[PDB]
Amino acid sequence: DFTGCVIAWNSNKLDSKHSGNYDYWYRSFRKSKLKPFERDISTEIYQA
Amino acid sequence: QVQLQESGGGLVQPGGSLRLSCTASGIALHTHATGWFRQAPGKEREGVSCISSGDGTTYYEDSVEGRFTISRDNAKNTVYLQMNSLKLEDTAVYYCAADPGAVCHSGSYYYTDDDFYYRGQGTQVTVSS
Amino acid sequence: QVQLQESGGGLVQPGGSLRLSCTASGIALHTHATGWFRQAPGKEREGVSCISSGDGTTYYEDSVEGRFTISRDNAKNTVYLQMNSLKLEDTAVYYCAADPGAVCHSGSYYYTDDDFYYRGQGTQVTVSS
Amino acid sequence: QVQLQESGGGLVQPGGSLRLSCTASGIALHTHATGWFRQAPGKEREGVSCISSGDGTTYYEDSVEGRFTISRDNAKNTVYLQMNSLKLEDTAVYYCAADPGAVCHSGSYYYTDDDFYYRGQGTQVTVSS
Repeated sequence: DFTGCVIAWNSNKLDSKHSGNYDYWYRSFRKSKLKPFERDISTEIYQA
Repeated sequence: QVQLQESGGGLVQPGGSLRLSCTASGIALHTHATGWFRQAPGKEREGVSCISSGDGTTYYEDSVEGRFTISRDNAKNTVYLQMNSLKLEDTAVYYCAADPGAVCHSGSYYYTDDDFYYRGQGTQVTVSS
Repeated sequence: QVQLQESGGGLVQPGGSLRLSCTASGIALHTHATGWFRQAPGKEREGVSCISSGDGTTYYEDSVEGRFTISRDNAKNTVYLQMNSLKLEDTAVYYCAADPGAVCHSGSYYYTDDDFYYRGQGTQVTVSS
Repeated sequence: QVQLQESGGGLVQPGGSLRLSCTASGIALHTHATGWFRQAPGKEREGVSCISSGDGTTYYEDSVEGRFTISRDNAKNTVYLQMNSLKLEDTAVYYCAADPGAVCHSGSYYYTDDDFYYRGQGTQVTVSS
């Protein structure tokens, strides 16, 4: 039901270096799908 | 935290076979593109193969094409190499390494020199006993 | 109509630091990509750096990483190349040149040789006085 | 079904040279592995040399070192043994035999005695003054 705008632009020049910028972490394991407009921060081990 | 240990190696003979295995103690496979590197003594480290993060996209080098192969299994969380038709000048210290995301042949960017973030201890492989 | 002026250079010791300018007389920058080229005495001309039309894109040549930094500003209408930690073979005549559109590593095409359309006069720079 | 025919021999003197040829009619060389075996009177049969299926990988015995060269030609389907610097104790009868697969030196197996599938009649090589 989203009323708003999405703005995106390429940033290869402040967020990337030769050894690799590793300050951006993208979580790929979670127990269940998130509610709308919700975050989880806690660092606990995910066993498959 | 994330260590990449190797199992295999030893003394073999030309025309023989041997198996390499790299089990990731840290982050899993099928999410990081892993690769393999070798070091001839007195010579610089050059990679031999990769497998991508997604599916089974496979690359080799020119001098090792057809003879050697790569495969992985996600349940054991390891990558496997089958050495076939071993010859004299392959005597090298073999390393396994990894990097997040598909990095081997990614656009106009092949797996040139050493760009992976993780490193392994390495095992020795010798031939012609 | 379009003329590129180069100002700077001089007689300095090795390991010094300089500052060189590239002023466009006609068409403006930040809509047209520009770069730097030099010509050693007795050697065919070859580029140094190349910056795109938009944003802050920056490339160098294989022997000049970590020594030169390149920047631009629209208010003063001038392109600045900063020279740091110079040595013996850097003595050449440096030319600045510009092209429409992002030609600096566009697809599978770098800024190889001299394909640029606009040209400038240049300034001789020497070292080891 | 498949026969092997040998050619060469004669009356060689110490210091001379000779060349034996073994021609296969039915089976294919460079996919088969052939070898040479010799038998002296009053003794037991012992191999001379072998070459495997893959490429021209040569193998040799302890008393055969440096004097006897083995080569395979796939055009005439005939393997050649070149005898250089023959000594007086080298008088024997020579047999060529073929065995499919890369049979010689496959792990913990040398080409000891005779278990080869295909045989021949043999040619007598005598050496004396």
